[PDB]
Amino acid sequence: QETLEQVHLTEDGGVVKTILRKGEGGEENAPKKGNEVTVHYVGKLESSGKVFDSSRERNVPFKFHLGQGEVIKGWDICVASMTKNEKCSVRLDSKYGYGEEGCGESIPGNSVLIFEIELISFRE
Amino acid sequence: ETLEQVHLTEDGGVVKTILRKGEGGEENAPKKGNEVTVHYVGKLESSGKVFDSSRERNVPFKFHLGQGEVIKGWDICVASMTKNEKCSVRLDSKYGYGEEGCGESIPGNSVLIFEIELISFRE
Amino acid sequence: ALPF
Repeated sequence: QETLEQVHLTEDGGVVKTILRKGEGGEENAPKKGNEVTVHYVGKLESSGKVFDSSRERNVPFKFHLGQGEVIKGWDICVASMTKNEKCSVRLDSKYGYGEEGCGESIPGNSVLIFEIELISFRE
Repeated sequence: ETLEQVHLTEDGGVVKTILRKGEGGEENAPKKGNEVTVHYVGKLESSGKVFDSSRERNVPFKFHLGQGEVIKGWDICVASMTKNEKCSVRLDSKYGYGEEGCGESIPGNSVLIFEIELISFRE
Repeated sequence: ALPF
């Protein structure tokens, strides 16, 4: 009968993070703006449940700089809220993803995206 | 940057916005029956008017968690808190004083907002 | 693309 804590990271309910695995609890374990974060992720549409993107399929971690528009909005908001080794499932509304256009065949316009994101490490 | 609010019920009648995060240990988590010490400010959502505050009184409020000593919304809210967490909880009518309300200060069907800081607790 |  266990149910998981989902936290709204925006006021419009367009970024809702369900934590599947809690990270580490220290301040040292919290990533700052401009830090290079290393993540693994799986991206699937909410409706179809179809994987459009996975760093796990690739077997290569994804690296970016937090809080700098290197990734879709929802990622910058979601990763900013994570700590080292936190695993999560973030639900992203259209405007926190690829918007009215979507992206390629795999992401239609106005798609709700669900990403499972594990914060492996970070650094300056 | 925006704040993380969490729905503690399935009807959206208890939404907690954590203004200050507490302590992250299990030793810092209060259990049912524990005497909790808190500071709070209670204002109506619509009018924004303070009807009750332990801060005005300058004295913390003590009660036992999970035993109906306080309105439903509190027992649910404080149960989800940890030491030195501050928060702003939005409570629907049925999680406070309901269709009657309570005196002049709280009308029938009031949405209440509380700022609850969990100071300490004990077993 | 722009961005991921």
